[PDB]
Amino acid sequence: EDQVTQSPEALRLQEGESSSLNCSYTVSGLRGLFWYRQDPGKGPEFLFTLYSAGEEKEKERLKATLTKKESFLHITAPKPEDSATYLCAVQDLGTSGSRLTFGEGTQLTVNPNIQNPDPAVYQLRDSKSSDKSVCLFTDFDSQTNVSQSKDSDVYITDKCVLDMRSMDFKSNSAVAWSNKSDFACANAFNNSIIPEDTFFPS
Amino acid sequence: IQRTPKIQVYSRHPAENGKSNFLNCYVSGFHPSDIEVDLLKNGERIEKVEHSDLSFSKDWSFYLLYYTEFTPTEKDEYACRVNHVTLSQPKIVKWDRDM
Amino acid sequence: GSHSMRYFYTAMSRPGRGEPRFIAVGYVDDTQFVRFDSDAASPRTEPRAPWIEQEGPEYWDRNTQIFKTNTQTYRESLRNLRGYYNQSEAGSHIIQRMYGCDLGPDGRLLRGHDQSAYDGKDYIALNEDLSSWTAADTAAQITQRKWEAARVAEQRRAYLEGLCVEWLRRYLENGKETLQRADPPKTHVTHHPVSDHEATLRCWALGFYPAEITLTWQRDGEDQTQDTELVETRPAGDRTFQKWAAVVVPSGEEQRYTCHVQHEGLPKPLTLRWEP
Amino acid sequence: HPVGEADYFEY
Amino acid sequence: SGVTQTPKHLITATGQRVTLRCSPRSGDLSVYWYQQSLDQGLQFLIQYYNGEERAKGNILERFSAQQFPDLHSELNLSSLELGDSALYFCASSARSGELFFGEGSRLTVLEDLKNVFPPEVAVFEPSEAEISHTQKATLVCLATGFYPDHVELSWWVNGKEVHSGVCTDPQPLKEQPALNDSRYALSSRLRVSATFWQNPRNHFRCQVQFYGLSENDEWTQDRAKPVTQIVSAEAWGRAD
Ligand SMILES: [Cl-]
Ligand SMILES: [Cl-]
Ligand code: NA
Ligand code: NA
Ligand code: NA
Repeated sequence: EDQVTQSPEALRLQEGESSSLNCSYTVSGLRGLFWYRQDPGKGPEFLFTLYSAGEEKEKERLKATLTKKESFLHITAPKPEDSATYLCAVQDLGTSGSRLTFGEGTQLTVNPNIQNPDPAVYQLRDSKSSDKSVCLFTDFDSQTNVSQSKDSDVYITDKCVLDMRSMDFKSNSAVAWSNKSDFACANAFNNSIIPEDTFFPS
Repeated sequence: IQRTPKIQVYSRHPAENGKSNFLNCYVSGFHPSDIEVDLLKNGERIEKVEHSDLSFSKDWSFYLLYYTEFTPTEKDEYACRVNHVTLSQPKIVKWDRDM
Repeated sequence: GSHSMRYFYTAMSRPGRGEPRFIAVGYVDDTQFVRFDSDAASPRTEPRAPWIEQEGPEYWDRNTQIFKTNTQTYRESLRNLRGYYNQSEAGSHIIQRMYGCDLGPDGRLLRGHDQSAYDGKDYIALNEDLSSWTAADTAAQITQRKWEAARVAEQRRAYLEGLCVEWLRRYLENGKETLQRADPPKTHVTHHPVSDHEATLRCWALGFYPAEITLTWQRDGEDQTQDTELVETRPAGDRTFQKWAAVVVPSGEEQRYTCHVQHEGLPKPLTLRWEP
Repeated sequence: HPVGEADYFEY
Repeated sequence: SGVTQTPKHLITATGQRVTLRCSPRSGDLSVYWYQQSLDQGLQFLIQYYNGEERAKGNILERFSAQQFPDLHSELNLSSLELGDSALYFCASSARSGELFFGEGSRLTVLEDLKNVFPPEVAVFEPSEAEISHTQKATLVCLATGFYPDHVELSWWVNGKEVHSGVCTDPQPLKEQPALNDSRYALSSRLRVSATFWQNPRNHFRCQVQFYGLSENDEWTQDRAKPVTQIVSAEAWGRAD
């Protein structure tokens, strides 16, 4: 009889684009509703608790509100660091103890803004081997998506944002390598829509 | 700390000489909860006697109803024997058709 | 108000190292509808009114699991309490608790209750505001700080304003032919002679529900509490109540005296007399 | 329906 | 948080038994056990208050737990199946009612431990073309052929772990996607200024912590027992 329904299960926001996370609940009597934040690998992190409809809790870009049927977690101007899973749980008055009935969560990914894109593919040689090599697609804008290879002998990682906070710089990059040598970096990301201005050195 | 029980012996329906009924013994106003209540037919223990569940009043004193289905006769004498920690010996309260 | 729902808990320790007993009874007005007794091999919550029987086995498990948990916690509490008052295991002690909601003359919550007693005396009580507590002594203040740190008051308010009220309204509808149908008292006056102070007049009220009734003897001058024997309201067993008030002493005559019955089941308060 | 006792609900 | 869980990682075989340890927050007297099955929510298993069992969720008969008088808990999972592979979380409740969770315990149950492999780690030095075009230098680390998925990749610059300018893939790649028991690969990037990479005194190491088979099982094979271990690869700054 204790059911917690979270929507959407997946949330794909652009950096700065505010969104509202829904948590529907059925309980005999509400003891309290909880919002947890969960990073991959780690344990749910306590955010705040709402007991009555009209109660509001605010911790940075997160604001939570309560009704007799649901709870909303409003995210204002999200940043890539807000990317995580947001968990909703409830404590029942009609049961014993402080146990929580969890919702399945809202997996959030905040697409970062890219200030000055400089799309380029570079070849990186191994620190030990001379033959062994990797292809790096880097400095592409927030709208370029890296496609997978149908070649089982080519590995293409997904996009990844690194923060050089010392220079207030953010950068996207994906890696490609092949089991067989004579692997061309100019063709390494041939399967994806690559920017017409992508830089390919000699 | 200890309160003496109030005992009332009476019938669920008016006293019908010959037709079937219920014999009630209502103990109230006592503390602690442990009490002995026995319904009697002519000085002997009535065989089959049920009771309500232990509950209490605003003053925390306990109350119970002990009861059995009986058929009253002219020459039938009925009584309730109650024993509490507050009582030295059990108290027999005879059933009166007028109380 | 108009209607109420109450739960009565009785937690009692056993003579020595014996396992304590936990009992709970639930009431809606004067009708008992549930019970739990921890003293059984496998204790289960049981129906006691015919209208609570329609409730699913989910309702009964919720009840049973709350009372099976209370059994374990009230045991810890009984030990905490004998520690406060520096009592040994030798004696037996009782924690009593009364909690519930009163619905309004309309049917919205009038006020909520949560009172506890230790060995038949008030110990801790939730105040009318459902936010603060009234502790009786320094030991009940140890319980208050425990209950403030555990946010007990807030969780009572949520229960009493919500859950308690919803379920009372639920039971009120399911049992409206019993709980919302006021039974008027079957009234009669009997004559019990004695020659010397002369005879005795007994005014009965029988088979009435709810328990609230008022019986007075008016020889005119008014209600006269001094020469009247008012026996307290008693249950008949069929979920109905009984009560009588008597007078002795015509000091005048038995026909001068008239009985007055006040009850909800009556369109107007009765004027009863002895009919020879 | 009775109220459930949460954790640390003891006298 | 304050709750501590051990082991953080466990790789065992089907039919075996495992014991998960939990210490509640200092001051908390209760322990709650939760299971988080891969791409599924937290499910209540069992709760203990002051060494005594209280509430019971859908904990299997095969599973057993208890809370010790020092308040710590142990959750034992016997006759292990592949489906018992999940994240096991313990939580301790505050006096005010909120639960606080530990890091969790990730159990991977396998039919046989023969397909368990440690990673090979390689560091790929920045492109000279990248240095000349951007004035930045990105080192790429590749952890490959590891099974199962339990890996923690860290970057160590001059003996100190770095978090700035780095991003490691959240999920590893199946090298042979159809295998179902496919070995994995994981990439990471560390970007530094061309200047930082330019002075040769600067040393860069890619650390990969593998959580393998340790102690719990026997190893009846040729190659070295794929034990829990750190595998690393390094590079030094180039004057160029
Ligand atoms: Cl959805
Ligand atoms: Cl429970
Ligand atoms: Na979705
Ligand atoms: Na006794
Ligand atoms: Na360990």
